[PDB]
Amino acid sequence: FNGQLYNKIALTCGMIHFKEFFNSEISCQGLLLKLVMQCALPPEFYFYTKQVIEFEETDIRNLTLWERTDERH
DNA sequence: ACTGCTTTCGCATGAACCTCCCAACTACTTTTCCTCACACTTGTACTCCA
Repeated sequence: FNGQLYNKIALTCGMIHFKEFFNSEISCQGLLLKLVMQCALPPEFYFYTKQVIEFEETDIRNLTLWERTDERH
């Protein structure tokens, strides 16, 4: 609950370095094809979101998977 | 004097206790595991007042 699945991933990418050995590349195209069909919206929002993504993004691709072995906070 | 008062004795073989523990199911602890949002600063935003 409430990022307990997420904070362990943050503790997992940090303790064992999934970063800098593997590819921490979240294929966001394979994620939002679901979210179109979850609530049955027209497929323009698949690309309407994409340019909102590609406007506000450091390094256009690759929403970064995060690593944390730093502390428990 | 004499009673009561004893004392051995028996047709032959076959055979014919009790308290505490371990019960049964209740309840009220143990044995260390994981999972984090909380205190003061500080840096960065968009105001300020001289």
